[PDB]
Amino acid sequence: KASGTLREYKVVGRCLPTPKCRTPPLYRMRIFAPNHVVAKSRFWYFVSQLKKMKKSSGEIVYCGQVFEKSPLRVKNFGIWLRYDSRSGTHNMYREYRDLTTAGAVTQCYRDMGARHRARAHSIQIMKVEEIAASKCRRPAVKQFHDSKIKFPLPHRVLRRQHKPRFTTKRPNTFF
Amino acid sequence: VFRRFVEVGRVAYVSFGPHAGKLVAIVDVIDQNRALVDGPCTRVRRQAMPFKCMQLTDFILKFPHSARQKYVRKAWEKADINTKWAATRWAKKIEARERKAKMTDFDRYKVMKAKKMRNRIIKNEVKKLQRAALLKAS
Amino acid sequence: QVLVLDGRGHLLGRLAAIVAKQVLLGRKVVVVRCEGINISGNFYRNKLKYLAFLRKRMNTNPSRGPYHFRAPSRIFWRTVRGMLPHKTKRGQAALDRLKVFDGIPPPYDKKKRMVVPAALKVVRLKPTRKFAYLGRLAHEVGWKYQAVTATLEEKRKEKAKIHYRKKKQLMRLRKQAEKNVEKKIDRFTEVLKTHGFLV
Amino acid sequence: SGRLWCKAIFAGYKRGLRNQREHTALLKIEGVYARDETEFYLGKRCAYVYKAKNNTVTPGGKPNKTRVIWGKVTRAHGNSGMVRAKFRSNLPAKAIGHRIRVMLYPSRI
Amino acid sequence: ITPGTILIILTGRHRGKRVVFLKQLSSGLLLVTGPLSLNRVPLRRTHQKFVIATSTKIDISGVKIPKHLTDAYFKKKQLRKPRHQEGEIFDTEKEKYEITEQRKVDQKAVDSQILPKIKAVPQLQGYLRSVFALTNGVYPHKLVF
RNA sequence: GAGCCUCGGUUGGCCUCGGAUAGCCGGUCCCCCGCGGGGUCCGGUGCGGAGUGCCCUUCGUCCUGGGAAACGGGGCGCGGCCGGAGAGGCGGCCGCCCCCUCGCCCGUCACGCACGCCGUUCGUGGGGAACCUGGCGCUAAACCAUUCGUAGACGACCUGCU
RNA sequence: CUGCGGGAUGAACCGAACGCCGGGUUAAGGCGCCCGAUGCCGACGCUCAUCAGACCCCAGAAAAGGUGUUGGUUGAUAUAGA
RNA sequence: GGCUGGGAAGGCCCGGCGGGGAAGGUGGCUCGGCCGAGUGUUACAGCCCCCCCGGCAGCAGCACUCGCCGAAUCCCGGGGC
Repeated sequence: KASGTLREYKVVGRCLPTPKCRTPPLYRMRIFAPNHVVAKSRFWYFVSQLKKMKKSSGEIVYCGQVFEKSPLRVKNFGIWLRYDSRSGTHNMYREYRDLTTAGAVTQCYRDMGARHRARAHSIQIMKVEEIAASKCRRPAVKQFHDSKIKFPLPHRVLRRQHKPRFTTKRPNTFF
Repeated sequence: VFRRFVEVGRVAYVSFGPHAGKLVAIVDVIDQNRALVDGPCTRVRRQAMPFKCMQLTDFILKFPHSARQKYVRKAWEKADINTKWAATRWAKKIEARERKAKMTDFDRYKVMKAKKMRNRIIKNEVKKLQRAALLKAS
Repeated sequence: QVLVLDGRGHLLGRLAAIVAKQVLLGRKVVVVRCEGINISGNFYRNKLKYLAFLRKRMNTNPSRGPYHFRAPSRIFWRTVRGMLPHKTKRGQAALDRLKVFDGIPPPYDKKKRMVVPAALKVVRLKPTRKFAYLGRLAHEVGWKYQAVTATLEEKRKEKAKIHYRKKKQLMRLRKQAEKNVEKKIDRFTEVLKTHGFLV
Repeated sequence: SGRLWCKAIFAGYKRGLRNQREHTALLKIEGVYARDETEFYLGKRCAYVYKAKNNTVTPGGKPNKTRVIWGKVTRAHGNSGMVRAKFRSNLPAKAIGHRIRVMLYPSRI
Repeated sequence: ITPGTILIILTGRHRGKRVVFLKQLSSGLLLVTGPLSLNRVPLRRTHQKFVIATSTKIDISGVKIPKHLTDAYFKKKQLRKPRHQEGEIFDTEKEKYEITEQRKVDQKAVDSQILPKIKAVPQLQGYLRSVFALTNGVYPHKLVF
């Protein structure tokens, strides 16, 4: 499984009706995937892992993207992860600060890849929950909980280095 | 020694990006290198923006860190940020650079003639000043 | 029509790649103060690397072996030659176009020299990392003329300080003359600043 | 009375790592270093000027020793302001890293 | 390209000169006039591909361009075949092209209307008398005209 | 003045040291030091307008006939005083003769206007080789041959000979 | 019995199979220089090595350890004062 | 053209309800000129934020380019080889 700018999808599906079971129950899942095809594939994977249901033996009643209810609001998202390392699998709980649930999930994927070299196919996401200022255990996200936030940009390393390459003036890093 | 700090309510100039060359006020800090920003009086929508693309100026209007797109606009209008920004030397040289970029061929010829005459006059005056200073030293 | 570059404050490979690419395109490049070049990593690591380079030698006849030049200018020339295809005529011509000097000679001591921000230490290296001066490396690896170059550079710095004082006095006189004469050139500065000048 | 053409450097032929196509030259035009400012130079005529021993003909003047190879700029080359040029006669490879004149009169302004 | 605009001629012997566009002929060539007193460019024909259209326009609506001059008027007629053709003769001589005083009177008639309008705009006569060229640090894609 | 070969090119920038969790410029009332330098204080900028995102020069000519500006430049102008040693190779400061009215705005015409067709335009009196004008200065040394042994397979090497 | 692009080099690897060419687009691979192209104002984090690291076959390393550093799991006690 | 017959946002706001960051307040202390600035404690809303009741054209994948799928639910013009 690859990853990009992930989006959240609500997928409801059920096994195809049978003469013994005329009205099978429906199951709903939240899958974070780049597109609906991979979202449905991951939904079928998780459904096969959990219940006795297969893609050929079932059907997805409805797959639809879920939009963030408060895009302009900054939120703390706690994500429960179950990934596979070189050794045995482990369970983790991480906290991120972002405006969207899909963005938080993407940031979690990038952080997992950067810190543990864990691939998206080995990463399984269980639950993502929005939490208030309290109930936060990670100091990296706790330090930003401050009303009178104040910090400068000390070492402003300049960009546009290949804009005119030879110049008389040396650049400046204090602003 | 720092004089500009990333504080809630500080105006910043967008160096590059979609809304390049616009003022925008920081509403809340999202992450280490991402801030929530709002541009109601400068045709910029409330959105996340990295600190790299924004250069913070020395204007700080006061409003709560989670204002709902209206109190920030009211504070901006009360402080009259646009007029003070236009009066600052930063926007003046920005406009000068834009005018030089938009200069045409006839304007270039007129500028060349004016520069020629002005430089000749200034050089003559500088030479007279130098000879007067040399005479004073002697 | 010839690039003049100040080697001080530039990273070795970062500047060498740019110089080689420019000199491949027919551009004549002159680099001065090659002792001011600094390489990333700790000085002991860089010294061990250069000592390994020294140890690389032809066993049967070292006279034919690698020529380990100790001068910083020749070190920079060799690292540019390593990025240039010196086996071909175009590479040889690029090497001939390139010029490197220890310190900065009188032919180029009175010329303004450019600075490449894409190869500067402050730009490309984190402030918490260590770096080694090419002059220090050369002196501890076999260079002989560090002190003489330093004394000549100090004399040149004094002369350039005198020249800059004179130029600054000239600029102050020009500002005073402009302030005194703006009344009869008001119509010229006005049309100058309408198009985006002096603002 | 002055220069009515832009300066360009003959960077080399259109080539891969181990294969080169001599029918498509690469031109580095001074002043443009991105694939946004190169739209002006698309379709522009270009000339490689070189002087030789024997005198040749010359329009609007006495015979001279100078000769040129004409060509046309086709498209840009890879985000750095480099452009592709096609000449009637392939460049002799002696002009590698040499100056050529990008004329300004396939005008589309 | 609009009537009354200022163009830069890049291909002819009037290389880099600035002229005034009057009208487009039947053949599609642009009728160009750079005042004989100022630019020394008479009623001539130019091509769009070999012309740079500057962003400088004069009000040319109130002039009467002569109707008789046209693409057929701007044509060459020499180099006839039937003569001797052998030796050092047969059209290598005559050394010259006549000025065709009708051309002079047409130029006077056009300039009598062109000059007062271009002299109304300050420094426009000097701009026309100047010629266009590229210098160091100036790029056509960078500067706008 | 022609006269063969070889070519690159298509205005120049004649300059501080320097730091990046900091710098640039003045006056320096004040103090110290050899017009200049350093320190304190104060005043202006710092996404750099005392910006290489820059500056300098214009890239048609000539006639006269006005205004603003104005004693500037040239005759590889002729003679003195210096800076410069890193691989100096360039510039500055003073005397005397003659000539010109050039930069910026307006009238005033005329410049083969070669009738649309490309290598135009310059650093160039470019670099190398062979020949036609004058002034001021020159007078050979090397090798072979001979000799010697401090040298030597042969060369080579140390030496002597109006 | 097989050329061609990439793996610097190359039987068997990846892509892809061959008449002579012009234009366009790709695969596998790459875009500091050699060497065509990131000369993006690329995004998020980790890493200091006095043996760093740098891409299938493949040209090299194990068990055991480290408060060097960055995350996770669990367990106690702390204003009745650790 | 479709969506959660799109999500939030922009403007006038009106009659209520609870919760929280911790403010023209109070207040131990600290720093400067009753005021300004920085920290803490209960904490209504005269700084605000969130939820429940209920309604107005102002919309429209919006040139306030905050994040999609697209085409008988699709057409025109122009440039380069």
